[PDB]
Amino acid sequence: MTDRYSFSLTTFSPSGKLGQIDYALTAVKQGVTSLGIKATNGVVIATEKKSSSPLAMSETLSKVSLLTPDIGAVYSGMGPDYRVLVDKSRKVAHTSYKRIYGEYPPTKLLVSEVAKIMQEATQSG
Amino acid sequence: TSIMAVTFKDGVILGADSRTTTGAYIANRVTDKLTRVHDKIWCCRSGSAADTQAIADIVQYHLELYTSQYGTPSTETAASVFKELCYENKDNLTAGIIVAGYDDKNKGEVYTIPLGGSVHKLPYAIAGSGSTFIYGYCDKNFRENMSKEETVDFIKHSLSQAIKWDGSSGGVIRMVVLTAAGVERLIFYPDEYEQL
Amino acid sequence: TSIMAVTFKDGVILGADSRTTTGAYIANRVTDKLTRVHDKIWCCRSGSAADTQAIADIVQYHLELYTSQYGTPSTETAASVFKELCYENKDNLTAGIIVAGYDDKNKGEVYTIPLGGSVHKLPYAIAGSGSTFIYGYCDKNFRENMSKEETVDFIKHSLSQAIKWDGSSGGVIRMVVLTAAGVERLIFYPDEYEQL
Amino acid sequence: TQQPIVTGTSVISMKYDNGVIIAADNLGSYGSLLRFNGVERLIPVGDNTVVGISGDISDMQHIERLLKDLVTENAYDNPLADAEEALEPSYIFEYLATVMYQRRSKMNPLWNAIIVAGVQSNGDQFLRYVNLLGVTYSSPTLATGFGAHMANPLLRKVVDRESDIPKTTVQVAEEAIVNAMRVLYYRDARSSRNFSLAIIDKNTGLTFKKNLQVENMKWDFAKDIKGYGTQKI
Amino acid sequence: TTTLAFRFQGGIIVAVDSRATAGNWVASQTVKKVIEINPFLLGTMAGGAADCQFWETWLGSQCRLHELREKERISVAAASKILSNLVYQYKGAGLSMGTMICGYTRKEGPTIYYVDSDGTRLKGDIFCVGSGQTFAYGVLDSNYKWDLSVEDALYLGKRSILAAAHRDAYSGGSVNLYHVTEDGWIYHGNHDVGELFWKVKEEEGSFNNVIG
Amino acid sequence: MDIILGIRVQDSVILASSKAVTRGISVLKDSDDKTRQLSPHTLMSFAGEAGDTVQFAEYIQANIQLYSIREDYELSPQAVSSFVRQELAKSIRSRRPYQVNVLIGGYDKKKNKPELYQIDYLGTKVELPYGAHGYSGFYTFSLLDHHYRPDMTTEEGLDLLKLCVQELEKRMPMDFKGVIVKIVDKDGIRQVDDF
Amino acid sequence: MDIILGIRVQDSVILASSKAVTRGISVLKDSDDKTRQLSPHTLMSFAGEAGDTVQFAEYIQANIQLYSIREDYELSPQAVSSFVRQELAKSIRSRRPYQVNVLIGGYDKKKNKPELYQIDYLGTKVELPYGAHGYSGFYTFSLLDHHYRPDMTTEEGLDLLKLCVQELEKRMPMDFKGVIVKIVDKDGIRQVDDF
Amino acid sequence: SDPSSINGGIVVAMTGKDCVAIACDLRLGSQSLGVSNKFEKIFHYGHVFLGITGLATDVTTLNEMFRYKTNLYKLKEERAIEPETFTQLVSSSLYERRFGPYFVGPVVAGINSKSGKPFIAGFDLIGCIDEAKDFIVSGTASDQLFGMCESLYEPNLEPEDLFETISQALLNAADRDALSGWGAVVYIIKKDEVVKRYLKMRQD
Amino acid sequence: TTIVGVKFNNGVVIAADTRSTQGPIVADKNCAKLHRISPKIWCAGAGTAADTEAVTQLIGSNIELHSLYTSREPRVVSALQMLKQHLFKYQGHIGAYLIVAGVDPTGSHLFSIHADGSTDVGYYLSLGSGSLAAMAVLESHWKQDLTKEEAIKLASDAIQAGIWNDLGSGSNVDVCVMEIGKDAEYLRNYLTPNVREEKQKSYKFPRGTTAVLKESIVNICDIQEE
Amino acid sequence: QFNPYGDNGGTILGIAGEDFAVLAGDTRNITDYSINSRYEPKVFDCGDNIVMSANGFAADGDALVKRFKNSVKWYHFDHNDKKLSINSAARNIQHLLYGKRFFPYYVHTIIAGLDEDGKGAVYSFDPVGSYEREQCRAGGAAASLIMPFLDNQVNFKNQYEPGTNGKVKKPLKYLSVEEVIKLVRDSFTSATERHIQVGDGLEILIVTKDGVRKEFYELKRD
Ligand SMILES: [Mg+2]
Ligand SMILES: [Mg+2]
Ligand SMILES: [Mg+2]
Ligand SMILES: [Mg+2]
Ligand SMILES: [Mg+2]
Repeated sequence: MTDRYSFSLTTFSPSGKLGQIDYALTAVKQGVTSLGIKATNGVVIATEKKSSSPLAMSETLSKVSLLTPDIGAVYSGMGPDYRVLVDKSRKVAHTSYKRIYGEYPPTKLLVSEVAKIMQEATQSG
Repeated sequence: TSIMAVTFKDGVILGADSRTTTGAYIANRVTDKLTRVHDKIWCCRSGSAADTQAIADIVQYHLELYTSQYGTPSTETAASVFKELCYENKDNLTAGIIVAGYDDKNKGEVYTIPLGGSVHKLPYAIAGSGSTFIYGYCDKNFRENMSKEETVDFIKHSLSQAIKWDGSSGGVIRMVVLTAAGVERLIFYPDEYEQL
Repeated sequence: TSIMAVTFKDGVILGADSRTTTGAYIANRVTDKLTRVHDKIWCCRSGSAADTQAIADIVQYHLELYTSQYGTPSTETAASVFKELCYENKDNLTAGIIVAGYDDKNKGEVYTIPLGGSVHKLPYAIAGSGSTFIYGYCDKNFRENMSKEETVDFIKHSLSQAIKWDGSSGGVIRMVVLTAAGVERLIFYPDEYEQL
Repeated sequence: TQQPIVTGTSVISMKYDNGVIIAADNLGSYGSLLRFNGVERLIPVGDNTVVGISGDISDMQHIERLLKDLVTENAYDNPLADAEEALEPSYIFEYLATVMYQRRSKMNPLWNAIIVAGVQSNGDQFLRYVNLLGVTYSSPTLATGFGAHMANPLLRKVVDRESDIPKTTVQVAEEAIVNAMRVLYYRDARSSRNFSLAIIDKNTGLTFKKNLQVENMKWDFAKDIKGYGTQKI
Repeated sequence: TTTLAFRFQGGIIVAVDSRATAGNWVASQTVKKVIEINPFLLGTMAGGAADCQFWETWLGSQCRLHELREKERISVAAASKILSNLVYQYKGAGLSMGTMICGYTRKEGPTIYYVDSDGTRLKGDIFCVGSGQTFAYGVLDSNYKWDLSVEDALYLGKRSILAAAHRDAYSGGSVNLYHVTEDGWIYHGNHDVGELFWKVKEEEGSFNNVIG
Repeated sequence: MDIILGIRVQDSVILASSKAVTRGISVLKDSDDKTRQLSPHTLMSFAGEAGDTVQFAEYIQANIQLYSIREDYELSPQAVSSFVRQELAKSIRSRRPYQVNVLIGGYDKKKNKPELYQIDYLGTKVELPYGAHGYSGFYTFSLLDHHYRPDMTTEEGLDLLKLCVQELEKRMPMDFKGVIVKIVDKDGIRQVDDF
Repeated sequence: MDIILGIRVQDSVILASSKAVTRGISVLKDSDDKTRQLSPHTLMSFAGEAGDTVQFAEYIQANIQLYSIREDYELSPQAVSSFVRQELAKSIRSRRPYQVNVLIGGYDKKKNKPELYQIDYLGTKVELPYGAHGYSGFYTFSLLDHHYRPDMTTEEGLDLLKLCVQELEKRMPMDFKGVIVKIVDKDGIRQVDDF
Repeated sequence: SDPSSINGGIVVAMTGKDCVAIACDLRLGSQSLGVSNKFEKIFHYGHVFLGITGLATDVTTLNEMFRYKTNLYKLKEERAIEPETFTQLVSSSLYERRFGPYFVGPVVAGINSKSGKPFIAGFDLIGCIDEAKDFIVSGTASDQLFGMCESLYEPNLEPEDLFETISQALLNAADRDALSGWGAVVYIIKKDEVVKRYLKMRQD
Repeated sequence: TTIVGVKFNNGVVIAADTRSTQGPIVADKNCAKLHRISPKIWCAGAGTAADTEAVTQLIGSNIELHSLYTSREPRVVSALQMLKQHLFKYQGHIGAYLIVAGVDPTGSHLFSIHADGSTDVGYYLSLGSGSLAAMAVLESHWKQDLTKEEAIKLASDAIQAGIWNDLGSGSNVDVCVMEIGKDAEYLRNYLTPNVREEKQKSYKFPRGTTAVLKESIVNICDIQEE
Repeated sequence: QFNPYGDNGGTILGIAGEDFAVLAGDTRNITDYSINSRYEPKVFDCGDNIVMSANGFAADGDALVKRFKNSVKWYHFDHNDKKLSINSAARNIQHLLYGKRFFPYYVHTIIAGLDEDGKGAVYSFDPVGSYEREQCRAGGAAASLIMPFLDNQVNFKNQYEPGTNGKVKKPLKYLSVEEVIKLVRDSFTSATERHIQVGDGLEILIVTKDGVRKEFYELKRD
């Protein structure tokens, strides 16, 4: 065994394109529409609960997730990828910030941490 | 601490006092020293409370995972898991555990695991600081294949004496009965056992 | 060492094992631990053999000189002399002595003098390393005003258990009976008391 | 220098409007072995003083003999031995305190903590403490060993300062002492259920109560307590 | 502690600091570290405060008994030896003493004996004792001459204690000065180190490392 | 080893270091140079446990020389002293700490100023007009506190240094076999061969 | 104290003793005379624990002076050294022993011979052509073993002694501040004031 | 031997009306030997001030560490760290060395730039936060400082009155400590001006 | 330190004194010893104050992540299990002695935990140097089926016993009440029986009393434009 | 092993005025974290207008005070009822203390009274008998908390006259008995706040030419 894939699976093509990122964006394009609007005294994020079956209880599937008491997230694309990112985002808000400064991270810095995780899946082996 | 487990005709009964001391201060006078590691496999704990709780929790985890894969474990198997933890970590543990359980095939069984982490299968076992004072009494009064009522009386009288002489023992006498019929908890208060 | 003295209807009986150890080696397996300090005042010795022999010899001297001047000493007086030596020299002694005697006025009396040199008058007393294992048994089985035969059985059974569990105790069970009728020595061998 | 062998635990006491109360259990421990169950640790001196002693029992028995000898000696060539020249609690304490401090100064202490409780000739309450170091102090409530940690907080709720003493009756004081003895029995591993209690009152004199027991104990709640965290059965 | 005594043309200068400490805690800044044994003899306090106080007062009593019996002033040699012989009897018991016994007689002239609790008795010209002794020695050794004037000798002793008081954490408070003549010692005042430091810094130009 | 002294005057830093190397009973050497040139205008003297002193000094020297080559530039005395402090501060919580106390005498060519840094084995750094390690300060600081001026010439610094050494030779129980004296200024490092 | 040396030549005994008195950190004195004249032709040098050295030496001196007055006679060096040995041999099993080592240099007027006795604090006596206490012998004995002759003059003894002191000053870690040298011969005791 | 009293020194902080004050002595020593009279123990990162007593190598190391961390904080947050946030950072940083601690007694002082609220805090060597309303003390003369502050302090002192109170608290505490003194600095901190004053004191 | 926990009818109450000490010196006179693990799980700490704070925040942090992961409100048994396994691993070196109390969907709970990792269950508990004084009160006045008001009274009385009788305890009583089906109410400084009396004298100095060598403005602002 | 010594806590304070002297002490007696007594007198009138306190180990403290009181009694017997002057008492206490040099009274002793010119006097002793006349001296547990405050408020240390900026010291003006008592009370109130062994009560003995007067004040009991 051992993970023997220690090389990048995303690489530059002759045209300068990073194929796997483009294809990931194509998967996002197929995803259900979600949106966000910023007001003077608040922000709203919204999406459609596209229920896969009427027998499914769509309340048990949360597309909009609390990351911190003052930060929320919504997505478009692959649900399972989102779910694990929410787990990582929640944890990193504690490990790389709250356990250091005794307060929750500002939005931009939590976004920065999530972004870093997504960047690494674009370069790591 | 005064703890014991006694096999009898219908199975096995575990007994214990309820006193936990920090020096001469009684930090808990209503301690439950009879610990469930499986439905019909229990143990009596003596020594470091931290150690015996940690060990018991790990055993309960092991037997839960055992049960999910291989079905109900034997009392011998439970004793083996206790022994493995006690023997391999003997340098860092202060634990004296009596394991008691009921199978339908094997019926009531008692295993004692003293400080070193050795295992000894016995008809009955006594342990804890208070046990020293009742070696004579227990040896003279134990019989094999006693009734439930006789075994309750034997444990009640034994632990009564252990409590009487050992300052580290006291409070209520707790008992857990393990038979085919199920699991029964008993409790006996000072006003009852002190007049025996 | 396992020693005890028990008052009964007709007087008092002293009991002892016969084992003297140097570490795990039995230096003497037929020791006489029942020592005469006066005609009907004897003692059981535990602790340093040198110390308890030295103390007993001094007491015997004191009571001999007492008798020449004031007539027969009481058991209380003998206990007081033992206590005086044990208390005043507590820093340099390791002695646990049980004093037992028969008066006609007071009948059978038992005094125990533990390590510190305190005195405690009791109906019966147990001492020595083996005594720890029979606190439960003795407390449950002792009755006041027993017969000679019952008291012999009580001591025989008690010391049997003490010997069984204590490695420092063993050999024969010696007994000395103190009554109005006189002084009677008894001995009981392993083949007798081990099957009890 | 020695070590205590056979020991007695807490002695507790307090002042009330007309006198003092003192109490101590009847146990003589041998380490963790509850060896002797009929030890009297309150020793009356005359009809006006009770000396309560904890710690080494062999030293207690020695002190008991000193106090007995003190009474004999005081009566010598003393026509008023049972009147104006009787032993006062203050005389008995000062003597003991002298002995204790002398013994610690020879590096051979009497391994005890002592409370002398009594009523003086003029009716004044006497309550003072002395221990193996020769340390002495007085307070409306006094307790030794575990009693100091558990009895005093309870007894101080009744008499918190000097001005609370005249407001405290003998019934309230005894009730507080008896409750404290129960609490000590719950929580001191070297205590016993059996104890003695002595009241020294300026009107009714010395009342010495033997063979008292801790009663009205709460244990029923123990039946519901299971495991040490997650266990339900 | 910092104590010194030195012999010169005009007799003896004795200079001491005033600080007593228990660990890091400054117990006193007003300690009298010169013991006035009698009007003609002085002793310095270092090591144990009680040992020095007690036994040098006792020495004063012995000196007084000597001159009553012999009808003559005791020599510094004899006085110092009474103290050294006494403390030598106690050797091992744990006395702590480092003192200079200072006097000026006809037969001896100005004389200083270093007496010490392990039994040492040394005659000498310059002695320094205490936690700040090394600092005071520096100033003493580089400026000492036999032909110092009483005024300059007094200042040198003062300046040497100041040097120690500045650098040694356990020295300070104030400086006590004495001048021992044949007709007896003369006290030359108590000088607060705080005020003395700034005064000396300005007038002397020393301690440029310190901002004032 | 034993005595190391430093004094920063108007235009230079002077380091004086004892010549004795004693291994218990015998004085094995009386001409030991307890110093290393870290860069053309930076000198470090050292004292402490045997072996560790030279090992540390040469390790520092190698690192500063490496920096000098990589950047084609001489680090300021302040920068060098900070690097050294960190190495010792790192060392004090190691498995086996460097038991080494140092003085760093450097001439800053940018600021045209001499600079003396005192650093003990714990990584305790202070910039001083004059400094020492061990017991050396106990004997010499009262003299330096008295005579020192910030506008002293190199010759006056050497004279004050001689007085300090004389006091050491008088009151110190150990024979440290004199001192090697080195001057650090705008022209670099040189040794005073008669002292 | 520290270094005490002795050498017995043709017609005299020469004792060399260091001048330093060190109390831990500081050298308190550099002119200390570690010797006592016991009788006109007997000199004793000493070294050991502070206080006890002088106390013992003066005690011995007082006793020999007392004997001299009582009998109107000077005890032989051998007799004096035996008395001293017994005092130290008695002392070693006392509650608090004298921690004092001595050399006794005497000229026997009856035999017309110089005599040197070495006695340590245990009461270990030996008569020697040359001796020492402490570490002094470790540095000097190889030189004395080589150059010593029983027919040496006093001047040759002093020259050999100078070589011994020079070797001590070179290899010894401690500064003992030179030595006071005294000569014991038929005319009595005298001090060499330039050494 | 005791690492917290090898070098000596003290820090004290106090709150006043719309202001805080933090002060320290200037001594660095090697036990009895005075080594430096210019060893300042108060540092600042933006408008947040940090005093540190104890082992001097750790004082320097922690200053460099918190400069390091507050610089990165500022680059990422795009704003200066606040006293409340920095206090948590100090606590976190100290506790990460729970079983090999820095032998220090840090003291934080500052005014929150948004609320204007005066803030002080103290720590033990392993990170426990003491957030007092009145005053914080630290160092080898902390007992003396507690005594001075407890009697001299009163709430809502004006900046120039607070200066006298904290100065006298430091000075007289230091003069009863062998290992403190050799100069002193007092910072008077207001929302957008900070004044630094060196005090004249005895030099023994 | 005196900390107690008392079970009652429909929940649990914890209380603590507010004195933190360094040897015989009082470091803080109004210390907060009641720590929040989660909104309705609180605990009180005795022993090493940094350890009690750190272990509470760590487990509290992990409890929060666990709550988010499982979409369930945190349980006291989870906090207990995580605390004890952490403390056991460090073999008593983390000197945290805690009384853990709270309400969750399972009900109301009260546990004690020692630094070595041993835990206990009870209706009333006390920890710290003033625990014997507190337990004396609890053993004297505790009964089954206490009301909320009775439990708060008993808990605070037990802390007072510590405040007055234990030198390690003092100042104020903090309380937190956790009732089933309600928000946990944290009552900071519930009792204040130790306010210092007015001083005899004002020690405000005349301005210019202190001698000053130098003054300077400290630049706290960043590098300026232009 | 038997430890013959203990620590009963307590804090005492002696201040000498111009024609008066006060010796104050808290009334709390402790061992470890327990209170033995909230009112156990620690400052004693020893006769001849001398007040005394021996703070630290209370058994040694009581023994010393008892022996000094006895010494006053015998001084009267042996020297025709002569009044024992405060300086003579001080020297006598040195000998009492130094008599046990190798097994000391584990106490810090302070006595207060008037000298033979009627001026206020305070003497301070270490455990083995070294002593000095002082103007101001705190002893015991919270001595380190109190002394710096007294340096500042009694001796006006570090206080200079406004406008001069360090050039002119604040002049050392004499304090009245009412002023001293204020500083004593504030010293103990502050000590009570920050030291766990200080509290319960404060007893002050004031000595004047008229004799010895007592004042008691409540302190916080936590
Ligand atoms: Mg373990
Ligand atoms: Mg029991
Ligand atoms: Mg100083
Ligand atoms: Mg200072
Ligand atoms: Mg207090």
